[PDB]
Amino acid sequence: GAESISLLELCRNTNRKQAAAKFYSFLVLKKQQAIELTQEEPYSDIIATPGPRFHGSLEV
Amino acid sequence: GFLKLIEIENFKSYKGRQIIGPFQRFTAIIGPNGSGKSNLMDAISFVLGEKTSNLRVKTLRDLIHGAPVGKPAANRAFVSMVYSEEGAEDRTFARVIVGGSSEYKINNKVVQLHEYSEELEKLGILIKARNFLVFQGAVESIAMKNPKERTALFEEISRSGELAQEYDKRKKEMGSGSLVPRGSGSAKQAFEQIKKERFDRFNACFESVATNIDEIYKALSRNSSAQAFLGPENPEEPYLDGINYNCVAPGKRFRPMDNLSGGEKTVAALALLFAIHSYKPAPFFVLDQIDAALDNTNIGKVANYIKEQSTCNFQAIVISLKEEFYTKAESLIGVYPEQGDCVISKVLTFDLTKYPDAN
Ligand SMILES: Nc1ncnc2c1ncn2[C@@H]1O[C@H](COP(=O)(O)OP(=O)(O)OP(O)(O)=S)[C@@H](O)[C@H]1O
Ligand SMILES: [Mg+2]
Repeated sequence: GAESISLLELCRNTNRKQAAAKFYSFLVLKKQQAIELTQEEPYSDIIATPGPRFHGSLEV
Repeated sequence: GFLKLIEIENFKSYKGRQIIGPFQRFTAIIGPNGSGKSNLMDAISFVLGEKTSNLRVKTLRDLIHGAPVGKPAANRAFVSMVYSEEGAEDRTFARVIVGGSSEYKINNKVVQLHEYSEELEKLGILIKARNFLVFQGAVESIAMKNPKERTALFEEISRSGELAQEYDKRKKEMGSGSLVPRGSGSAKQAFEQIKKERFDRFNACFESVATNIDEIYKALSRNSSAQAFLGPENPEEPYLDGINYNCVAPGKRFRPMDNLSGGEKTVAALALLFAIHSYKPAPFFVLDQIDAALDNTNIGKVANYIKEQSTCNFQAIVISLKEEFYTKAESLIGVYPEQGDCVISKVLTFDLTKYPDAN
């Protein structure tokens, strides 16, 4: 039910492999137009907001 | 030094101006299929003076974003590399597409391609040898190459090949090509002299690489049972024949080469690549999907070699499809597509060092 998702917040208290998978999933979800992505500058937080295509199972 | 970052503007799928990086000592480029990872490989080649023929297009203007559908977004495009060195100001090497021609710049000052390539050569970047770039689907062929093509590489890196033309001329002048070569006095001595110069140039490179490759193939496979041997087919005139390359895979018995697995061929090829580096070090390697045939054991060993080498010796920029490999990088550059008339590529950056590589 959120307006936006912070990648860094999702990855708090995860290990490297889990964090990398969450990052990769953002790339896939953006390719699928399920989300829009913003990153202010290199290595800042990556923020997702709803994209122009519906997506199921987004709570995962 | 090291590649600090790449800046790209309207090059192939990289629409608009984008900063790529900054790179860490070990950075992995990742992303879903067709998002534009290879196009980034080509941008690096491009700014390092690569020929248009090798950049998957037919003419220079086709590298401008939107050309493949007749919608070029600009009459110009560029790729720029910021090269960094401790104790030194940043140096920017840029190649700009203007009109239908390339313009070369160092710190925004126009230079001819000759001076550009000469400056990069002084950093360890050999545009011709290209010993720092391993393209997609090509790591194995480095270990299965023909012996004579391996010699051509050593002639290029060692500069002994610059002597080949004069060598052939003097060889024929002293009697080569006659039924009974009668080599007497002055013409024979002139050939022996160029022969020795060519020998000396070649061996200054080959000896260093041949005597360093065994430890690297060990440290790569991390087993004492592994061995690597580089030997000339013609010891008296190594530049005349092929360079043989044979390995004993770790923990196994000797098997020729071409018999090995894709994975074992990969490690042998990387061994050769890093042994060349020990003689004439390049600042960075760009490795496109070199982990494709590696199992998980060899992925760890290659990644660990890079990490224990990315602090001191060199920087590694890899493109990988395998989380087993790219989760060992310090940071990730993720490539993703934006919807449009043609494929639009953009990137994210993610620092993996914030997270424990454990449980
Ligand atoms: N000048 C250009 N303008 C727009 N798109 C281009 C241009 N040049 C190449 N492309 C596109 O780049 C896309 C593929 O580029 P790549 O870098 O090879 O992607 P990729 O992620 O490496 O795909 P793989 O390796 O097959 S999974 C193609 O769809 C091209 O149409
Ligand atoms: Mg690719």
